[PDB]
Amino acid sequence: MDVLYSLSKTLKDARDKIVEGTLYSNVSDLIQQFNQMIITMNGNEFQTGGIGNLPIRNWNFDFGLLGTTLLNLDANYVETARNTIDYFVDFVDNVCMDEMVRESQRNGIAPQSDSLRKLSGIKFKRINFDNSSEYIENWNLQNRRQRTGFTFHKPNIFPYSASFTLNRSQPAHDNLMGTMWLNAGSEIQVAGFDYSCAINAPANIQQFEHIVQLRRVLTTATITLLPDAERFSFPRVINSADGATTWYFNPVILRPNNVEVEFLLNGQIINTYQARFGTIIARNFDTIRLSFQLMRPPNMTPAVAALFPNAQPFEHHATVGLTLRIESAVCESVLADASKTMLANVTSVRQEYAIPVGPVFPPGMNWTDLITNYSPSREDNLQRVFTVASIRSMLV
Amino acid sequence: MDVLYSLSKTLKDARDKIVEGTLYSNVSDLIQQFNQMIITMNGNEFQTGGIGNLPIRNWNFDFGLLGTTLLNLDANYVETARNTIDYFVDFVDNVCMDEMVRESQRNGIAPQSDSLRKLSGIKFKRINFDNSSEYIENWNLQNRRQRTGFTFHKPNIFPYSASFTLNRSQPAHDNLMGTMWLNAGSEIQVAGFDYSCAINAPANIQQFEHIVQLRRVLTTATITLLPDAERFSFPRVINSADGATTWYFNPVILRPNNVEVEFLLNGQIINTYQARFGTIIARNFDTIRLSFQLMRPPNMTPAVAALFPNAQPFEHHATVGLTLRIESAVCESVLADASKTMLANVTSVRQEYAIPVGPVFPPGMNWTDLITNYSPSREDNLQRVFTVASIRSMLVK
Amino acid sequence: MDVLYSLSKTLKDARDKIVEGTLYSNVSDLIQQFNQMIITMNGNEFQTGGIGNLPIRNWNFDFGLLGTTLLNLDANYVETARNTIDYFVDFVDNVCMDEMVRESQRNGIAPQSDSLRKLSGIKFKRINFDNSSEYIENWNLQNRRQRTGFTFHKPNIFPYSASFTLNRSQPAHDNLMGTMWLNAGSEIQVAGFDYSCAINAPANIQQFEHIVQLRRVLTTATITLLPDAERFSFPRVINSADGATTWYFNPVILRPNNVEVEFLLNGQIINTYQARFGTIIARNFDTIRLSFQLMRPPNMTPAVAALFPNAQPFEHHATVGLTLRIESAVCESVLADASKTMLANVTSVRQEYAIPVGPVFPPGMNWTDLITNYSPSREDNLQRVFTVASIRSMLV
Amino acid sequence: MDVLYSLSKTLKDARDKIVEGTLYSNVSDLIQQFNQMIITMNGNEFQTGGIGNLPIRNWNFDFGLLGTTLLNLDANYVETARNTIDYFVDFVDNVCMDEMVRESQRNGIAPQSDSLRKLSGIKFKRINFDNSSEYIENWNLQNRRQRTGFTFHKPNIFPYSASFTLNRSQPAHDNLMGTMWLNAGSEIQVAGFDYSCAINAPANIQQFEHIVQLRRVLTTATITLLPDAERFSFPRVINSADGATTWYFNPVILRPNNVEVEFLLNGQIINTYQARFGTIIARNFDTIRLSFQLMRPPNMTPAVAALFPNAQPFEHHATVGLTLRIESAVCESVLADASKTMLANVTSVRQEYAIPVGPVFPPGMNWTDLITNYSPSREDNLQRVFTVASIRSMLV
Amino acid sequence: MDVLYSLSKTLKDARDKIVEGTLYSNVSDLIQQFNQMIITMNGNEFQTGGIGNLPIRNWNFDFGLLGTTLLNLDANYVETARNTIDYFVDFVDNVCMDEMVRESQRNGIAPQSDSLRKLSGIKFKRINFDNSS
Amino acid sequence: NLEELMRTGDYAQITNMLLNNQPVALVGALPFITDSSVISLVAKLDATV
Ligand SMILES: [Cl-]
Ligand SMILES: [Zn+2]
Ligand SMILES: [Zn+2]
Ligand SMILES: [Zn+2]
Ligand SMILES: [Zn+2]
Ligand SMILES: [Zn+2]
Ligand SMILES: [Zn+2]
Repeated sequence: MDVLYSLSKTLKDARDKIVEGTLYSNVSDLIQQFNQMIITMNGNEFQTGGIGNLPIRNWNFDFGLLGTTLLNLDANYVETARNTIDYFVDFVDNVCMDEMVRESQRNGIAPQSDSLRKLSGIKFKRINFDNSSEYIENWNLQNRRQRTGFTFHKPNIFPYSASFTLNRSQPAHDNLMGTMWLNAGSEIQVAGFDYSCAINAPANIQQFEHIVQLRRVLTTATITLLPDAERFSFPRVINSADGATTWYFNPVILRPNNVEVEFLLNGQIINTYQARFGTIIARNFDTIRLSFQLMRPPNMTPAVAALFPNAQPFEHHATVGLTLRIESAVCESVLADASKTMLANVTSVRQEYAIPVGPVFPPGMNWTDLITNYSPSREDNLQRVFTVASIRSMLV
Repeated sequence: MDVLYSLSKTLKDARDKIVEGTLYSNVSDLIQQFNQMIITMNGNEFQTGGIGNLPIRNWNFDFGLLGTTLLNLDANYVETARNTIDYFVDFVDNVCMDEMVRESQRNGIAPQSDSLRKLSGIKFKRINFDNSSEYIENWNLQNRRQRTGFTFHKPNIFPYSASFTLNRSQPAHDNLMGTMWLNAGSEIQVAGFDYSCAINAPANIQQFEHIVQLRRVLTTATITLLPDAERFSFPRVINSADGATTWYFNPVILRPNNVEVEFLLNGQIINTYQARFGTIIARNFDTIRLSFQLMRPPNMTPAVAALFPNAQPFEHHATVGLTLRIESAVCESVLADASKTMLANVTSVRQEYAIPVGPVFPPGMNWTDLITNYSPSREDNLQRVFTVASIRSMLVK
Repeated sequence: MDVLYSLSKTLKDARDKIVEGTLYSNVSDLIQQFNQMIITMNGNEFQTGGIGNLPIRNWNFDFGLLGTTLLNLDANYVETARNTIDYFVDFVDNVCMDEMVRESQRNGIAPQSDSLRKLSGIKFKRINFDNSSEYIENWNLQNRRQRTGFTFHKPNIFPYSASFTLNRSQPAHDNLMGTMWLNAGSEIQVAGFDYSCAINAPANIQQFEHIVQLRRVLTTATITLLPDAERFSFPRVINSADGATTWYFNPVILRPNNVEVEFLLNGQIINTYQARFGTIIARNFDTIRLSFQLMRPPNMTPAVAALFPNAQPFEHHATVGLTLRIESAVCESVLADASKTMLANVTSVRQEYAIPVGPVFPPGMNWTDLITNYSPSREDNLQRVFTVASIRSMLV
Repeated sequence: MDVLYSLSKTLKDARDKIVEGTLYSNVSDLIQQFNQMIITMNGNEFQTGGIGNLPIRNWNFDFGLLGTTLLNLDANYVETARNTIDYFVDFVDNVCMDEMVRESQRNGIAPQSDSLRKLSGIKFKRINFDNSSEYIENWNLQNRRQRTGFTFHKPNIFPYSASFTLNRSQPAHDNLMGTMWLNAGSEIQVAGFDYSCAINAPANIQQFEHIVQLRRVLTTATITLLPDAERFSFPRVINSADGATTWYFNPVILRPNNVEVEFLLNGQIINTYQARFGTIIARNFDTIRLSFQLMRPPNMTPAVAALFPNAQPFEHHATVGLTLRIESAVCESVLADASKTMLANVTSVRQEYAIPVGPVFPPGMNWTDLITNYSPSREDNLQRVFTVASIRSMLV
Repeated sequence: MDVLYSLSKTLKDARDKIVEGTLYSNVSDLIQQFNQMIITMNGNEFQTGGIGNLPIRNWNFDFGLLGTTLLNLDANYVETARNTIDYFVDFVDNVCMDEMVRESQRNGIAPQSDSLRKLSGIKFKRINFDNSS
Repeated sequence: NLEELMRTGDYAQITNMLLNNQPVALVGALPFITDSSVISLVAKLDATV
């Protein structure tokens, strides 16, 4: 992985820096690294595999070195360099694609393609140089048993789930007390609804609690908290738990009461925010507990008092909502996010070449199933393929 | 860690092998290692212990080398060696205690005490020699990220949980169907009870299922399975789920039917044992599924028929048990077990000096809390402190 | 076997002792042994696998010798040694796996795999050095016909058997006298029951006797005796002997009377323990004879007398228990036990690669069937596979 | 002892390392130590036996040295070494047996057999080399008067005792309040019973206490505590305290209330656990105090309310149990445990040769008597014989 | 114990025999033994412990040899000997008291106090002489 | 590597391989004899050096 990244970075630097008219002093070290790569790769035969519809490809290296004796680079130098750079870029891209479409259960972090396994030999260690990208840096740190993390903007940590829980219900679904929620990507919307508006509740308060257990620990997380869940703030016709019938939801939104958002690690309250909205910081957590209360307004104007009678029928159902958006975070493990393209690249490569379903990832690299069952083997394979995808993205 | 282990190993070898009358050829390499340690540590100041009641100890090293001109070790040589060894052993004990009482949320695998941080410098790496103990070997493998392995006799993998599930119930608690279990240490005792003895069941079969999710993967596990659960085979008065009332459990034990033990990894069947009792092998698993049936005996003697009427009241309640005991296993992560004293040593040192609760471990090193939420950071800190505890046990114990 | 063990122990010592910063004097002898192994193994072609799903693997040795350092080993030395150590460890693990999955009715103590058969040649005897492990020591002793010894904590010597014997019975199963026992692993739990509570028995004594024939001779055995058998102290519905009907058991536990444990060897009484509970020592035996008595209490309180009428019906049945636990022992033969992982390792290797059932061991390496019919051929094969399993455990 | 252990260790290393084909570099130091042992033992006459049925044996040492000019050991060298090794091993085994069967009251730590007393001379210290075993290490620490330590898996610290105490009793034994316990090895099962179910208790609570005094201080002890005593959870007929009559116990199990296990040293509370079950750690203690409560369920279902009437007769007797199991511990003194075999070895040697009962140990080496009256003299003699037994176990 | 007894015996013999006017032939062997004791004890630091209310005491030995070359002992000789003997007797009494108040369940025959354990070393074996009590 | 063999002075591996006819490649700047004789090839003199 280090050698593959070094090949990709050398080729990227060659493309960026070997430009007509540039002083050779601007590329001297780059040309030295490029010649080292040529020497190390020369005389070696490589094969990129026939997995799926990806064609079998054979690669030979018999290239000459680049000049090192000009004061400024000229057109001949650039063309000669480009002839080699195109071949090397094609080889690196094919190796990356071959590695991205393979998975293993016993050792998912080790190289899978024979090309990368060959490149992991000692004779290719010479190619290795600056490993500065976030993914390769994390790879090296994690190989060193060192604490390293990936920074995600809008991390895709919550598997998609639109569901509800009815703590009080009946076959006619006209006096319901419960919670509705959507946990999608980096977003949680929850809404506790009471059809009676806590008319017969102790102290006229109904308590709702929503626990979201994150599959990985998030650190230094910036989170926007808002006091309403617009997703559950309009009339709906919702299927029953068994799908036998459909019930009616007619929310009237009240301010949530006693809003306590706890961010917990190993069952211990790490962060707590009471009646706080806007930007909050969850420094280190693996669970989010949102507790809120529907409080019957002690005083109601005649229009308000008409919505909440003393008994049934209840045509207006009192709802209190919370919205929690994770804008940024840091995770020990790799995750899909709105900013990076690793998941998209891996899925695209797997789809384009009709890669069959393997024993690790779900079919089609579906992220909901992946993050729902984020097992250690899945984590290893996903980090491997994501690092390879970034390496390929340096060139393709 | 490897330097601290090497110090402890050198000191233990010195205590064991530097004895009166022994040939110098028996200790020549050991004497060279000891003198290398003396040279490396000489001229260095160390400080251990500023947390809890652990006293601040300052350590200086200015020791002469052991001689090499002898052919057989005599009394004076051994006494001087013993003096130096005693000082070094006290230093290593204090360093180990200081390291065992500290924890980090970020790099818990890294050294926490300043003495071990100092020992992590290049100049002390010369002290490093044979790393043959199981814990240090696993430490070195994990540093290179190779496949680690810890062998546990009766691994403590199940947090304590004595609970029950009622699949059929009602407020009089006189017609109940469900399961009660104890998962403790390396043992799972489960029992499915039916108060009606499956009189109205679909073909007189009542199916009971128990899923136990291990917090770490176990490999090469020897497991004893016994048909009966002696823990849930006597009269009991059991609190209701809400604690509002208490119900009565008067079990009569019938052998379980269609016993099926399933050992699964990542929700995939690895091992399956059907009607098999005694010793079984679970090669690789993280989940156990025990599915067993209460089958109404088609033919009953007059007493047995009197036990189970056609309708309520049900005075005798049919129960089918199962007992599972992990005798030995292999886990890539450290665990408390019946044979080792690493958890006991760490807890003892933490309690002795009144170490305040840290941000990593539960309040008091409670193992149920630790294994219930065995997080990667907790795993790193636990492995670090357990390795230090073993290093200390080489000398202090 | 000795050569394979020596390879594994040389590799283990290399991994443990060849560490950065160590004095070369700390490894001089180890380095000499390692270089001797390299010399002896170089130029030899080995093959492993080809049975079940164990892959066919070809091994070649073309390694150079480990060098020398004036004072201390450095990182370069450790990496160079570790490459060779890794290859050799892979080879040794594969050879051990190949040997563990094979068996032979004839000459089950001899090597079965081609790699181990080749390793038994004269040329490889150079590699042989210190044989200090318990299993290799016993292997060498057995090859010389010396007295072997394996120390087991909680030896797995009793095949599972939950059975009962009715010395007095009738189709209604309301007046029964007999014994019910469980012999599982290292535990015997016996219980003698009389429904009439020895009302008509001579002297109001009912004699119960249980005999357990160990399939191997146990020596230096520590045994725990406890008066009661908790496993048979609760009411239970038990199938009939032929399975036609079920009968009822309703124990009321009484102290066993005139307890006598006889540990016998070849029909001769070696140890006798009368009314002794707790820790006892059985120095040499192959048979356990537990003789106890239900003695009707001559004096009873009204509640006690209510349970034991002069005649039928008998609703509370007098049971006297006895629990025996072999905590540790010594056996001349290999057995499974709660402290070792040899049986687990062999079974795991056989299951992982789906080894078809052979002519020696029972399917699945089931210990109950194996110990029930522990033939000398089975003993030889099991000792071989267990020794190879320990050799592999040194490295894996 | 150190000389005897060194003889045994040299012989064991000779057996393990002097093997065909091994480099002389692997045994050079061992061969030097072996020749030193031959030189030291030559010309010395020893006599063992003469006690019980142990035969008197005379030992003469006139042996030649082993060669030192070989590069790899061959068959001739191995047989020449093995003759001497066999004679020396027989001598060491006989010396160990002679020492294991003798005991003294005043100076039981010192050697008892004339052979070991002769070996305790200065001239034999030349034989002394590596003392690495746990028991010899503790022996040397004790001789230096340093702190000693023995690790025990399931230490046999509790002498067998199945007893009960009745805090409320009548001649008819129908309204009984008390507690019954078994202490055995590393196990303590206790059960407090109230026949009236604490209906007349002040707060409907009955307090039960159990104090167990350990004869030695245990440190770094890992204990498993469980809330039920299966041993006392089934109906049984129990003799009276004087044996005059018998009473009936019909347990119905309720969870124990306000469980408090205290581990005390010299009457000071070292560890305390309230309502804590599972694995706990007792760092240093010599006494265990288990205090639990039977709380009458304030709310009862009709069946439960039927179990417990307001007044007599009391047919179902409320019971609350605790189970305590020491899985591992460290003790400064030697104890029998489940994993080791020194007690078994000493008892076996004493039994096989019909050693008459001495003035120190109880007849038959019975462990319950030994641990009940574990006096300092008995501790000295037991440490001596256990160290000798381990030394013998190295070879036999 | 034998070294402590020999210290006490040497001091008692010195107190009884080193008297003004006595012939040196009456004390020659005693003077040799006393000088041997001084040489052996010189330069050694001892501590009698603080068990109970027994005070912690530190003992340093730096004493010149008792003289030879007198036909009959004079007053100066007896005075110097008395000074040295007084210090040594105080040390021996304190060591005996420190040892008398200690005990061990096991190895109770061995010395308990640090002073007597130090005196049990090989280097002090030179002090040992007649054990007649 | 012939340079490493020269520097160490340990000829155990090379001697063992040459005695046992183990295929090997000696690497290093080496002078060579140019032989144009077919009879030399038939005599196999290249294997005697
Ligand atoms: Cl156990
Ligand atoms: Zn954005
Ligand atoms: Zn619904
Ligand atoms: Zn055990
Ligand atoms: Zn309930
Ligand atoms: Zn029958
Ligand atoms: Zn009584």
